[PDB]
Amino acid sequence: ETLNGGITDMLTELANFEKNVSQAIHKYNAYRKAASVIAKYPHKIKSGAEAKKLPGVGTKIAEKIDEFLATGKLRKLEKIRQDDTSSSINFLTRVSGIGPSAARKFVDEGIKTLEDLRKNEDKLNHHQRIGLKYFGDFEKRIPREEMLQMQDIVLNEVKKVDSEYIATVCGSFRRGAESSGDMDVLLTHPSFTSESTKQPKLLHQVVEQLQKVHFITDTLSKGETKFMGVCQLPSKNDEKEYPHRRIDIRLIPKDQYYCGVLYFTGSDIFNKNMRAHALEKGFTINEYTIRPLGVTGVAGEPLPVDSEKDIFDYIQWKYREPKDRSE
DNA sequence: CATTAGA
DNA sequence: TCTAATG
Ligand SMILES: [Cr+3]
Ligand code: NA
Ligand code: NA
Repeated sequence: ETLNGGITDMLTELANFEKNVSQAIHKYNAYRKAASVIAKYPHKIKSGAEAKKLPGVGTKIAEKIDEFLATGKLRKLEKIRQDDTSSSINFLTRVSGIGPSAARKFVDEGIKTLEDLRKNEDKLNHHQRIGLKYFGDFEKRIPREEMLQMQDIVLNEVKKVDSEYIATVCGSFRRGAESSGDMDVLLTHPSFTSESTKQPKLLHQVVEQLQKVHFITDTLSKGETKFMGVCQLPSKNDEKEYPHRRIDIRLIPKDQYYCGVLYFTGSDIFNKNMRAHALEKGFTINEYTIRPLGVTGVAGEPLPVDSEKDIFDYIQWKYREPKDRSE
């Protein structure tokens, strides 16, 4: 956690670098299980060999470890960090829309900077177009103070279109969290469950509403179940406008909201921990349901959910307020 | 790990 | 169809 830290992080940087700048998934994979195992190691790694004894620790990695332990740096590391080319892919990548692949190509053609991106907007696709447009606002945190405002709006139109809509803004925001990155609104409706052959419009109607009133301003990607866009809080009485924000609304078969909700609420650990728990307690939990476990090793059969509760109950746990789902 | 764009 | 990018 801190005794193995430097090693891990160097490794992760290492790992990372392969995966993007280079097209080396394998090495990249190498760096991770290693960085994975060495992390759990109960003692201060003190030399490569020591490290080496470890499963996943090759001769190569070890060699790096020594040089890092011996000298507070790493060459390949300093050299990467420096390397303008790699620097660029690492950068371009920030654009929502851009990924490693396209990052390398942009470079290959010469677009290293944001500006280049500008002059060559032609070369970018609508997603990345919006990516480039709101570059700044995309990086910004979302003050819960605003979360309340957006959340507020979203609920109204939802209900305003059809009262049957249920809707939750999941994420850190649900978890209290002073700020959040993007807004996750979960959604469902009775008339839409497991079997009941969809009702696309379901999603569509709202998307239309929120836009209608100018909440949603940009569409990054709308599907029959997953809408992904840009929104922005009304700019009051001029002098202060709102930063354009990332937003995702997802349609759900009401017969699996809860789990889904539970799930997206997090945290990463609470889930996991909660998940591991249901196991002993003879169950299984995942993004959409909770099934009773069978001794034959495994088994099916989806239990019935009415609220975050039922689930809690099932595994016979103590209801954890979102606020406290932190771990 | 599943859902969308695009080509 | 597959291949990228988001989550
Ligand atoms: Cr989010
Ligand atoms: Na080994
Ligand atoms: Na990106």
